[PDB]
Amino acid sequence: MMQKYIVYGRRLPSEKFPEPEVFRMTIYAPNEIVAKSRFWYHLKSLKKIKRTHGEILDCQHIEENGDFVKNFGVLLRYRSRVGQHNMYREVRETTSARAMDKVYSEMAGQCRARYHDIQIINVKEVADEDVRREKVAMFTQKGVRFPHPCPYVHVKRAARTARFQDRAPHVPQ
RNA sequence: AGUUCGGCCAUCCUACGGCGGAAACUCCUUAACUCGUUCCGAAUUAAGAAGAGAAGCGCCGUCAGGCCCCGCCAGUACUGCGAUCGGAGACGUCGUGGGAACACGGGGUGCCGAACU
Repeated sequence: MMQKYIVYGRRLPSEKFPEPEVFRMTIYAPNEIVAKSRFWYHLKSLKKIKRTHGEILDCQHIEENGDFVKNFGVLLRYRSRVGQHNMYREVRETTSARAMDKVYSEMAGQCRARYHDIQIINVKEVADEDVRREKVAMFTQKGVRFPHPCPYVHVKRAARTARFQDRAPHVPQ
């Protein structure tokens, strides 16, 4: 469950730099405290400005719409147990904040990489004609059909309350 | 502009070329006296005033060596505190604080104080 934030920051004005340059970044985080932490994390590494020498001008939460389905491409770098690697991933979602949740869960389940081990380089929306991965592509077509992937779950779920039954229920398909 | 006496002790040092002296400082001339050199008036002591910018000295120059300031190196190397974070270990990572060095690039190259001329 992520949100998306726009954060503004600047180094405190000095005598030889009365009006320092301002920097803007886009952050996905579960709350604004984490958002500011990550902002300072990147500003220290890229611009040599620490939290102690700078100030945050504004952390504004932005809510998307979320009606149709879009294809998102995510470029990231993560550190494993043997160094660092780049990675491109494709996700299908209604919002960019919801796509980040899917990406993070997939990275946790498949690569064993946690939130603070990952750096999101860029997030963009991709057209149906320039999809790179086969799953998203096969779901972008028209008139796509398939049977229910796990109909046993409905029958299993109802047996938890009705412990003893007079016949074995069938699985409709 | 110069000399005597100083403060801080290279932005003031070292090498090599060049410019200058009216006054000043200096180099210079002599060995009766004074004092002097393991031997030597070289040094030093005493007594002078024919010469001189050739040195010392003051100033200028050098894609100069050195010395000094700023940047970059680099939020890198290293590190204080917290973590049932990863790993068989060796070691690494995250959060929260501090933060270099060499190298390289650009520029610079004595002021201050008291007395006399």
